[PDB]
Amino acid sequence: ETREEAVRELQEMVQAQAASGEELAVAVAERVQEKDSGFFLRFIRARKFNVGRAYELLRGYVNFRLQYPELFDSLSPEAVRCTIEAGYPGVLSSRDKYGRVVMLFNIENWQSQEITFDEILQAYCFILEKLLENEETQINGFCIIENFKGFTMQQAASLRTSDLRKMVDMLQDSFPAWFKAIHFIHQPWYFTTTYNVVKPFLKSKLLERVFVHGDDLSGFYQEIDENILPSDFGGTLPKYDGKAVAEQLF
Ligand SMILES: CC1=C(/C=C/C(C)=C\C=C/C(C)=C/C=O)C(C)(C)CCC1
Repeated sequence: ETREEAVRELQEMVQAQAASGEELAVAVAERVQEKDSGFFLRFIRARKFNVGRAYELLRGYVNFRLQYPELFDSLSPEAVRCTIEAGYPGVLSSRDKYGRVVMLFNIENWQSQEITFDEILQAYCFILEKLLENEETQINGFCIIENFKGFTMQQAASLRTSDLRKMVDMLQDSFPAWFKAIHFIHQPWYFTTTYNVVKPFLKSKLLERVFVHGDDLSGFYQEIDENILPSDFGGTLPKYDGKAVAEQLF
């Protein structure tokens, strides 16, 4: 069958490229040796069975793990569960009109000293790994809704550029085939500085996927159905509770 052959070919390419000794190629081979066929199919299907292109995606996925080992080295599924239970980030039970998974983040009362930026990116990665087991999601991908209504100057001033860059690379290196859009709502005037800091690190393809809505959600609701969003993201569903998602994943 085509799938098993495609997976085999990808594996062969991984080995062939590693044989050159090129640093990244060698790391890919080492980092995927425990993976099942399902893992390789995510990349293959995301690139319409084009093996070389699937391999290019795989390189970025591994590169992210090489550059940010602190996110992966001592990952504890139990600790990640607690982060998710606390609502960071969230996940909608329904897909949007594009058939995408919708992820959520509400910065209001986020306290970086209780739940770190890194801990939240670990939760993103943990969730995405699970979600990407699903074959429709492997094609449709996901989006992110950021409610910045409660973004304080204190939070703004404390955001580390290195952390913002880590998030950029998560979307641009680890998950570019699947990250489709990010929608910022209710952001304050000083969001402009924060955006300006990240801008130089964004490829043009990624910039095209960033939307900033302020207080006018008319266009936002054309994209994400109001009737599938929690009340704290402008929707008609109950206030987002991380416990439900947590129980579904674990
Ligand atoms: C503008 C913009 C970004 C900004 C993200 C910021 C501003 C905050 C992220 C969330 C935080 C604060 C999470 C805390 O745990 C990205 C997504 C990096 C890249 C695309 C453009």
